[PDB]
Amino acid sequence: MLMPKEDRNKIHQYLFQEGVVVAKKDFNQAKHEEIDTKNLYVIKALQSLTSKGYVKTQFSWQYYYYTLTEEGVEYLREYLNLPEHIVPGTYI
Amino acid sequence: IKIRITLTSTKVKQLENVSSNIVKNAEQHNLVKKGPVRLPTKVLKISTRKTPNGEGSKTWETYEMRIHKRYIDLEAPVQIVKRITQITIEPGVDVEVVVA
Amino acid sequence: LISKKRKLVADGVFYAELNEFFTRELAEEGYSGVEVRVTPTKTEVIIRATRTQDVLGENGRRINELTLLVQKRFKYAPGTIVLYAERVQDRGLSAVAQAESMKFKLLNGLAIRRAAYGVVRYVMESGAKGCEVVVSGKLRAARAKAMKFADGFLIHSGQPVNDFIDT
Amino acid sequence: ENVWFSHPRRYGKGSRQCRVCSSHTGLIRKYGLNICRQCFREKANDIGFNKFR
Amino acid sequence: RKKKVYTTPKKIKHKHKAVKLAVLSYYKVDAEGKVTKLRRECSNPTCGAGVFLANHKDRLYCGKCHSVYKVNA
RNA sequence: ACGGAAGGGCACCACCAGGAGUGGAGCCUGCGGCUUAAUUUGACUCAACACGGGGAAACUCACCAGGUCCAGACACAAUAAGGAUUGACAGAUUGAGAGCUCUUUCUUGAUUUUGUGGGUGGUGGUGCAUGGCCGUUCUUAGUUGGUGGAGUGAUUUGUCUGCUUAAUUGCGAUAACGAACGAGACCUUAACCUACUAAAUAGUGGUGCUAGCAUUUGCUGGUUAUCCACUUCUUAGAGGGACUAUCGGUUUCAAGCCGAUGGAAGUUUGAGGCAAUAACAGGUCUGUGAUGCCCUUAGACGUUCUGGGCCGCACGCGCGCUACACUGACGGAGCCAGCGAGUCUAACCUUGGCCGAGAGGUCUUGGUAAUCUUGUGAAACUCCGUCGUGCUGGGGAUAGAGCAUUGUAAUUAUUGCUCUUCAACGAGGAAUUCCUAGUAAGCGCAAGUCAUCAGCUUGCGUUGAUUACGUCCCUGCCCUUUGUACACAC
Ligand SMILES: [Zn+2]
Ligand SMILES: [Zn+2]
Repeated sequence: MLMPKEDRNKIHQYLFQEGVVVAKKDFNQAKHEEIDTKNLYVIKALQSLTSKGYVKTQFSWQYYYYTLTEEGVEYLREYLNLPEHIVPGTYI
Repeated sequence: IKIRITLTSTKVKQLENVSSNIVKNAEQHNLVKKGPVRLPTKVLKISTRKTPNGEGSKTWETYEMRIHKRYIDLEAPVQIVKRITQITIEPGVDVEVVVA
Repeated sequence: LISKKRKLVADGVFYAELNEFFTRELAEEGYSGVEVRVTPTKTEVIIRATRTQDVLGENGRRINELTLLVQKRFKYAPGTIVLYAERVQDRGLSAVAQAESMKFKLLNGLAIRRAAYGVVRYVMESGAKGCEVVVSGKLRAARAKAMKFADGFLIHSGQPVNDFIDT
Repeated sequence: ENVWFSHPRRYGKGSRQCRVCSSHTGLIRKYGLNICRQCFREKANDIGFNKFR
Repeated sequence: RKKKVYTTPKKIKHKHKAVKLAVLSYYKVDAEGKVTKLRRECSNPTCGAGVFLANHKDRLYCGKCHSVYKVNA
């Protein structure tokens, strides 16, 4: 889907920082909390990430929760050009 | 010092053993007080149908949330105040104190 | 600032929603239930369950990310939340847990009469007073019916069922 | 387009929806929880709402 | 759900899709001279000396100011 | 199982007895049919029809005229930075500055797009493929196992002649014994507590400050910082209390029944909640990101935008509101409740005082609550007068004009206020509903829906009756015996 790599990689660095994401299931909002990109862009990026299978997901009262994996964190590590065990969002 | 402590819970016996250890702490430290001002209990009523769809007979259910509220006005210096605040935190019960 | 009415009900639905989350995601981990204890500047969540280190994750990696997730969801601040876990004793005395284990057995593809005999055996040797299970749907067939398995005595009416029975 | 969601929803039943299933009927606004009566009937006791009479 | 002829007239007309034209960015063609500029760009401070002002017919279009630079030089 | 077969017991969803009524008129609202572009639709005895929490302007919304958008992931191959693709102003276009689309040249550039599968979405179908929930059979008391006993066996006994009970509740009788579920028990609420805990977010009295009349001592009052004391009212907590106590009859003289006294309470104290086994080919896929299978998936049945629509009326049915007038209508006065809800990152409840006939507007105030809205000064009622038995000051559909408010929008008038027009209707036919005590009925009141809209519902209280204490005659229920060519079972 058409999304700037700007917003896609904003979401990616958000992910590698945090380690988790939540989204209310509200299109037409286009204002994700904590991320000035679009709600729908967030959710559809996450849809793609799920279809490839680097992230697990749940609805649980319609707030689209997502959580990262190991293939996901290494993928983002090399995507954003980080060293091995640089700074995952699941530290001790 | 003129504080007012209050509790805003539903778990009755929890609230009441809370109030009991509260008041005995206050009186063993020998601090002035009023009694437990026991407000009228408030029953939140929700009255609706049992049936999810529209058919079948008409039949109404009435769910209740029983709330009990208590409060006392107190005077005590700051050290006994803060020890009283940091003690007597029983779960399920909601609490808040104010001053002046 | 807000009324204590809506305060309390928001706490109630808060409990309910996170319980839904946790009985969803920790379902394969021997979940049974959770308990917030309110605190000044803090709130805490035991999870009564069985597979403790499993719900933890490595060095509590899982519970850490769960805290981050739930905190970002409820707009709490970091450090406002702490989770714990509890290897509950008498695992048989938890209807939710036994039902979940039955569910995973079914999806694995176990014989259901066999499964239910085994589960109620396990309960009543865990030392209950009466157990009951039931199935309803399509069962080696094309039409709805049920089965039932039980032993000992039970009850259906009163504050006895509001208190003693776990459902 | 910017008019993809042109219409206002400042009030009414399109504004409200359930927090569980995003449904627009059977809604329970009282005390500010906004759930369908069906789901609420399912969730009442774990909430704390309960039957006495 | 079987009777829908779509009696509306045939109107499946997805617009042009930035048709693959030839080279663009004709500043100028100055052989043995400094390449100067064509399509005098918009005076918007956003503009970075490479936003060609369109000018369809005696009306200028800025693409940086993505619909707004209307003059008559 | 059934019975126009018997025996016994039962219920105002059943009768007698009576009360109010419905059906008679008008009107609100639902179903049907009819119409229409659509007038989406589900449900059709009890056990569908003010039910879908369904009081639809838009939304909801599922329907009709139509205009868009893609949110068609993922994998394969392809286009391709001499550019994959996105977007565009102004004109045309179109209700529509929807580039939707076109004129046009610009903006952007790996995100796409192209095609192959492949996943999703669906208030699309299937509730007869499902779960879950609910309703109902079924508010009645009934249901089952183990061991023994009878029987080839289906099965039976236990689970009962009798008596009693609201009750398979008990006495007991007994090839049965011992158990369990249901009922009862239990939970909530209503009532009693001058006895304990107590308290300006509830009151009482007294003190002082202070107003009036009387003045004589007093009566009626105002006064949170005037305080003093108390908790009967007020709350809540722990607790007590009635268990049929006693008495008198009646009864194998046992369960138990009747009466009387006392007692706050003596129909399981009242009313509810909880509420078994088995079952329906009940309702619902339109509450559910629960849903199997099918269908659809890009000029989509997805989503969104506009305008209509769900109300359309020749006609039939069901709920309810208004009346058909003196036990009254109208105008004045007195004029007393309770349940309960309320604004935070929003604009709820709103008091005061100013304007306006009024709706309403205004600037202010208090409130996250026993605190302020509110003592909700509700209505009915009662006291006075106007009226006069007159389709009349009954009644107020029907219409017209004007004035405000809610909302982006009021047009098939939202709603409200004012004036004017003032029609059927003179107690309702064949039939039919509910009902035994603060119950009916009358009365209005809050909450739910909700931006605004009650004739709806759920609850609250206010005024408050007559008629029975029985029967199975009708309609149906429970047990037993019997008969049967019945078993998707009269
Ligand atoms: Zn819901
Ligand atoms: Zn410019």
